[PDB]
Amino acid sequence: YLGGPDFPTI
Amino acid sequence: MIQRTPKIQVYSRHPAENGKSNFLNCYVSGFHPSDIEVDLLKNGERIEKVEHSDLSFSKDWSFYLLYYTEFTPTEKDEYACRVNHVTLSQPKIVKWDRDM
Amino acid sequence: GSHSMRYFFTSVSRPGRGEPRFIAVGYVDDTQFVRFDSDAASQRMEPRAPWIEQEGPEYWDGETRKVKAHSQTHRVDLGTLRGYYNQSEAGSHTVQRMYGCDVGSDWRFLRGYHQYAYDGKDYIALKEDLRSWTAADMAAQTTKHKWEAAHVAEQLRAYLEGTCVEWLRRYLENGKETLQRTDAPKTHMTHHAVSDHEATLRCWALSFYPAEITLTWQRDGEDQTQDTELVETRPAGDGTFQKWAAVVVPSGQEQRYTCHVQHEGLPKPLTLRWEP
Repeated sequence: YLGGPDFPTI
Repeated sequence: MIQRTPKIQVYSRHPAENGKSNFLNCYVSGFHPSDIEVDLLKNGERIEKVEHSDLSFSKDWSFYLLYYTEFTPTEKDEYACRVNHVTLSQPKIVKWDRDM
Repeated sequence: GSHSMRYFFTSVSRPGRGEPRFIAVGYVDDTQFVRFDSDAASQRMEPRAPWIEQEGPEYWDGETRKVKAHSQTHRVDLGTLRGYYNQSEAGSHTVQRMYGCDVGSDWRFLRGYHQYAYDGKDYIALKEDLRSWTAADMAAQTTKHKWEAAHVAEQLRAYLEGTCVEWLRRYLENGKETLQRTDAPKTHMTHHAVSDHEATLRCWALSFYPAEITLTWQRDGEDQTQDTELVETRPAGDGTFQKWAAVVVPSGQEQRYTCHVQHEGLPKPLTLRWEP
């Protein structure tokens, strides 16, 4: 089960 | 950046016995970047139908892939894996030895 | 024993035309169970182990949405990183991300991780406390300050200590027949005479799972590394692993040497000796 739904950008 | 050349092992899934069906594996690992060309060869000629695993990587970020195909070894036929990568000025051929 | 769930993501930019190639794989222990490849036709998260096929459409839709989102973030990052490092638009570059959680034998949270690399080198990683970051250089230090201001570690921590563990346990239970099975190595030794006076003994470990294994040679009960060779553990292709270790010995003295095999699937380590 993935993380999420948001993953900030670098 | 860092370019790291592939390590290569060529081996059968099962102990090889002439006339018995098996799987020929070429395991390439330790490389970066990920683009790589790998063929399996029977008597020098490219085998069609070869499959590979999904790209993954190790703790040091280097990539690894398994390429494989069904095959039926014999006493006479020779098998190898041929690899090209940005780190290689020529494709590298590694011959299958049934005892390694 | 302990277990893990881990996801691995690779994006490779394509300066000539188009979007980055994106490949995602998910593992429980040494078992791959899902993949996404942006070049595959489905444009879906795809099962790679049987025990995941029972998840319902709600699951697959959500994993597909999340994995696509991950791919978009990596696309953006490739652009930003190319500027941070003052690189040309001409070259292809790579972003890699791995995250996941470990549980102990008790199936309770042991540790979490989230690591990112640019062109094959560390960029930024969550520390073991899941509250702070390790930035490798001054570009990543700007990322670290941004992510600390936005409280990203707190959101990731909630996933890695909570959700990740819960789903890992669900998969362990659902995939019990394989994921909780330990396949001890099937071992044997071969002998090869190089000359009349020296011989190579090769200790084989075949068809084992998980991949972790130790093969040692001893001479008269003492560890020997000189005159030995050890190949990297390699996949069989059927979900199991293979390894061998060899030693060169004086012909006639084979019986002095022992090969010692340690693996989670062995209640006690195995000792092999040539008297065939």
